[PDB]
Amino acid sequence: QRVLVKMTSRNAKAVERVVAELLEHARTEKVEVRGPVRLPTRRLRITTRKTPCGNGTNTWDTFEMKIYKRLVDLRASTELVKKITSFQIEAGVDVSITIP
Amino acid sequence: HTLKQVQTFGKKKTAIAVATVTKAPQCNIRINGVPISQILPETLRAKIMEAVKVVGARYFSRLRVDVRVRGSGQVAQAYAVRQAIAKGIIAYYQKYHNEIEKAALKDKYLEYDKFLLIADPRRCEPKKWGRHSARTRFTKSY
Amino acid sequence: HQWRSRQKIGMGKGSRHCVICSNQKALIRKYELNVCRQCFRENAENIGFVKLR
Amino acid sequence: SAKAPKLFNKWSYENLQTTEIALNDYITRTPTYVPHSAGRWQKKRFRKARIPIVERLTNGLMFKGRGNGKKLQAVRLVRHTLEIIHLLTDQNPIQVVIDAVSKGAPREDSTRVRRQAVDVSPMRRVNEAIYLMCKGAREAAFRNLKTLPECLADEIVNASKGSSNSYAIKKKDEVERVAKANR
Amino acid sequence: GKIRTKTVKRASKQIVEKYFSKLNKDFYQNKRIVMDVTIARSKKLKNKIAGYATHIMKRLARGPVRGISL
Amino acid sequence: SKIRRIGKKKGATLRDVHPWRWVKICSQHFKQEGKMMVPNCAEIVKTSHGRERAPQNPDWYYIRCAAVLRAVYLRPGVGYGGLSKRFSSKKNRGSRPEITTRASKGLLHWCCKSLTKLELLEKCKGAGHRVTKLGRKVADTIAFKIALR
Amino acid sequence: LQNAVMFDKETMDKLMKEVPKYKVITPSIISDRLKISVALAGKGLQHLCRQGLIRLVSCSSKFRVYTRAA
Amino acid sequence: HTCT
Amino acid sequence: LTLQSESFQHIVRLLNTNVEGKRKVPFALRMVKGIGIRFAYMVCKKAGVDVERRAGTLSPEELEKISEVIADPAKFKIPEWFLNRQRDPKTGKTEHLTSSMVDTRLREDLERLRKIRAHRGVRHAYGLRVRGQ
RNA sequence: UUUGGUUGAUUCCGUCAACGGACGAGAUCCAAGCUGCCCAGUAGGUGCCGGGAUUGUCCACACAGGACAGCAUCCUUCUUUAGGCCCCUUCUCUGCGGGAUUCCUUGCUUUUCGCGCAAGGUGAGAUUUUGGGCAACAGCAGGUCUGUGAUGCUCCUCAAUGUUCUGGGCGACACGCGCACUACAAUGUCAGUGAGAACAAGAGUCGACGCUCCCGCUUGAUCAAAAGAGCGGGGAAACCACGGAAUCACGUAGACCCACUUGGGACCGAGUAUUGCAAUUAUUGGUCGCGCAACGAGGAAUGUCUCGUAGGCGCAGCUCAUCAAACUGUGCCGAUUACGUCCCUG
Ligand SMILES: [K+]
Ligand SMILES: [K+]
Ligand SMILES: [K+]
Ligand SMILES: [K+]
Ligand SMILES: [K+]
Ligand SMILES: [Mg+2]
Ligand SMILES: [Mg+2]
Ligand SMILES: [Mg+2]
Ligand SMILES: [Mg+2]
Ligand code: NA
Ligand code: NA
Ligand code: NA
Ligand code: NA
Ligand code: NA
Repeated sequence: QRVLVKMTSRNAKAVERVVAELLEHARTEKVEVRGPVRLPTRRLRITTRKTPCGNGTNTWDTFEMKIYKRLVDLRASTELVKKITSFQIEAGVDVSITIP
Repeated sequence: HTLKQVQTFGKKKTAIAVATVTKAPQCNIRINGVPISQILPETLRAKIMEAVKVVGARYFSRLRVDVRVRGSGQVAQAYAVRQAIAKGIIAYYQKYHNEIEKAALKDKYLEYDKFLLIADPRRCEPKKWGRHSARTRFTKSY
Repeated sequence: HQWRSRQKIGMGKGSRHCVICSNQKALIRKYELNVCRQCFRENAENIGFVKLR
Repeated sequence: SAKAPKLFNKWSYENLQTTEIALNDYITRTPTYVPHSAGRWQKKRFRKARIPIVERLTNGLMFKGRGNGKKLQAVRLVRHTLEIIHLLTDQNPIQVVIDAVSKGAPREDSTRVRRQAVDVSPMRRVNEAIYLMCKGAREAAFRNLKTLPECLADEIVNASKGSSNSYAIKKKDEVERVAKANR
Repeated sequence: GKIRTKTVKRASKQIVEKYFSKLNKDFYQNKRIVMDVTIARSKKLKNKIAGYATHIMKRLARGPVRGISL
Repeated sequence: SKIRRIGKKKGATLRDVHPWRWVKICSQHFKQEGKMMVPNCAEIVKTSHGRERAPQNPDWYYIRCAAVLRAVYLRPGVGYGGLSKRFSSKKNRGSRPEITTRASKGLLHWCCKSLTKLELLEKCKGAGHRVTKLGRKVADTIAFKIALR
Repeated sequence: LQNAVMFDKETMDKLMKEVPKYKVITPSIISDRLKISVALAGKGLQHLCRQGLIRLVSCSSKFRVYTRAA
Repeated sequence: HTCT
Repeated sequence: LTLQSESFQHIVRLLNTNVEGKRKVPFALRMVKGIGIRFAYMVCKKAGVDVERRAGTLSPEELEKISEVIADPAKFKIPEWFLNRQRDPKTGKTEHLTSSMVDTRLREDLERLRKIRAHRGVRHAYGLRVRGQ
């Protein structure tokens, strides 16, 4: 659990792209990498009446929003790890680096 | 000196039962810690007991059965246990034994009940707006 | 002293306002949104909410 | 080894028969241990005839708004009914239940078509038989000291004997008599 | 009902016309061939297309078909 | 002979025996011994405010403490919040939908105090209570007692 | 309904005189033959079974069924 | 409130 | 299973209220106004009377022991929160009111509110509901 | 763009003064039920090695005590909120994929053919697979000027229909109507013991150097509930959490026994604590009384529903400083009847 990098976004394709090419950036140094972990996907739901004036049949409207989370474990020296993590980041994807 | 072990599973509604069958000096069946023949609902005891009573106790001679159930109420958990037990002996007999011995118990199992080896695919239906349940609608007044 | 008084206290329904139109009727407070339902439906796509089912 | 299943570990399914040749194909007698099955018996048109006879009696017991879905309670009520039947008759309880279903439904009905008499199919005969037994017992045990497990046993026994002191038999005669004069 | 629509029917005739060889009376072999030479997005359509193609081949093995024109 | 033992299977453990029978025997042992202290609050209070009437069993306090011993035995490190969950019911609210209520945590504090005074239970640091060596011995000795009986 | 609440001599003797001859014994039935409460009937039947004049057939928390010993 |  | 003693009596007279000869003792005392269930259980417990006696053998000494317990509940370690009138807005006393004295206090409260001419008093006078309904 | 068969289908086949085309249906999209790769110090298991507890030649077998497993086998079982190590990925997590196609038999099908139906088989699943979401062209003087810094004409505009403050009202009862909740009891009410779900949610982007939100463990306690207080955790697959929900079960040798009764809880009296700047027209929660309020299954009339469905039972979210008999979702027990027709309404 030496180095924890967590990525999360709103686009499954973008999240997968970042993880896959982060691994090749890791695979070019010979770090010890624990495989990516897919955390459970979370959906935020909001239900709202469609009408703006309260008339007619009571018809509703359900909106959703999905969030994908991935986890990667790296065991390497700090000045090295910053070099791996210096890659370009796709728009909409955030990356958090933590050490426990 | 040697270890014989198999792991199977069964599901009824959302309960998942995981059964481990191993060779032991004497047969024992424990469900969530408390042994069989001590489950309070006698009706549910009979349903679990029938997994061995159909093929006879001679095939469960020196086997140890350990089952753990999680989720989905009371009756649905009993049905998942009996399916994980039935799949367990069949899986155990598949190896460590000839092929003729297997498929001699399967026919007895599938003759009595299909669900003893095949999971029931039924699940709860989602609720829709404008309805009190999946099907029933709001009352009309005129 | 007496010009606002109650409004300066800042409590209850009459102290929230909509983030977009400053209205105080039928606000959505989930996830700290503070958008009225009429304005939410118009901006839901840009917020990131899509209708799948 | 394996032995033949016995209902409630006390009653045997062997040496069972139906004296009415019409209903022989619609009353099931496969051996089972308990009246709990939990199978999809309503997917096809005629698949409901394969439910064991004792289970069908169990299903009819849990009817009113209270009792909708209390299968385990119904099994307990059915279980206590059998020994009262066995004590009263000194004969296999399942045999008595088989006889009562055989003789508990009218074989000729009248329908609005001015009403004209028609016939009744085997399946409707079995279904209406069990329905009238549970309905007769349920209304007898309401606001009464008699309790239900020993209200249902008496009416099943009376129906098997064919006595008119039963809800099932009394209604069967009235339907048949009306259908005759209505044609 | 299980009627096959015009989109399914027309594509099946085209496949049989161009690739009558390599086709046989087995659904599973035909499905693999259809998946190779089709670019349809839906998997459901490709299953139906291979189903109707096998039906045509079975009729062809017995007699001529108006629309096939080999 | 229902007490004849099968090959092997020597002794018994609490998890094996019938649950109600063990509680009834354990409650009598507490009563017949007499070292357990019963507070003067054990004649007026109800088990929980969700209940409607006071307990009808004269030995209800002795029964409850035995059950509390069993729960701590099964789940070490449980606290008053957990024990209230184990003893719950549905409250009749009049012309309103019923609601579930938890047991009062005041009584469970008294029950744990009586057991601790009887050196049958000790509290883990920074957590709930667990059972001591004497408490484990007491429960198992009674369980084997029932099996032989 | 004027069911008695406490056992009285005439009913007291009738409990061991006539009841043990009955083929089926139930608290609901006994409360009818002797005009006593259902709660009283259950206690009297338990009294007879301990004596040994009747035998319990089916036992449960809510329902009990007894028959003659021989 | 009152209804009657 | 004890035989009826032939001294079994119906409508046992107690606290100017006829109390049924049948019924268990806690549910027979419930018919005396002001007692109610959950109080008759405490009354029987503090008077040394079994709750499974069914008023069949209620000897005059036991009735007198019961009647003196309810007369002064606090003398037998009944808690103050377990009582009818906790602080008596007029007198300033803690007591339990039973057996045709609760109604007298009820009409005393109604007239007290009327003289005050409070909102609760006038609504009581007109016959309307005094709560929020 | 009709007629003849068929289909939920203007879905197909055939015929044809029409031929070629566009929408809608179908497909596509989401969620379930079966499986493949990749996965772990936030999900889980398997051996051993420690440590802790109980342990029988017979004999005894509940106060009345019964029916249902283990015994040719290598050695009795449980726990580790006194725990060290070794092996793993069936169960959980999910981003792309496979898998169902009337596929295979039998019988029916306009004189053949064609389009297809019914029963069975393979199967996790066998007929739009099951639920949703989307949904054309024409309209209605349907609703909304009480959503907006959407808006035209037209009203008020400084002792105002602008704006703010104080106090009331929106809730007032002889009554009538729609929709819910609770019951009218024994298939029950009350009191104990047992096993046991999923969807979810939780704090600053103005105010006190620290916090605000959601919870756990103790103490309060030499004596009710309701609460003050200490000690901590969680930014949420790590905390609450081994998520001890309610129906449910119990050979509990429990209490009641057919009565407006321990059924039902309306109405009313008295004492307390909390939220709030403020509780009277009772905010709310808890305690003891009142139960002599109807109500014993409901006339004419009338609503919804075809498989994990109806009905029954609870939980979360939302509204929310405090209040859910409402709505939006979630799981738990779990049936009877039909597989039809055009009689009524369309
Ligand atoms: K409505
Ligand atoms: K039109
Ligand atoms: K209003
Ligand atoms: K509302
Ligand atoms: K019609
Ligand atoms: Mg035209
Ligand atoms: Mg208009
Ligand atoms: Mg009540
Ligand atoms: Mg009453
Ligand atoms: Na009854
Ligand atoms: Na109730
Ligand atoms: Na309810
Ligand atoms: Na049709
Ligand atoms: Na305007």
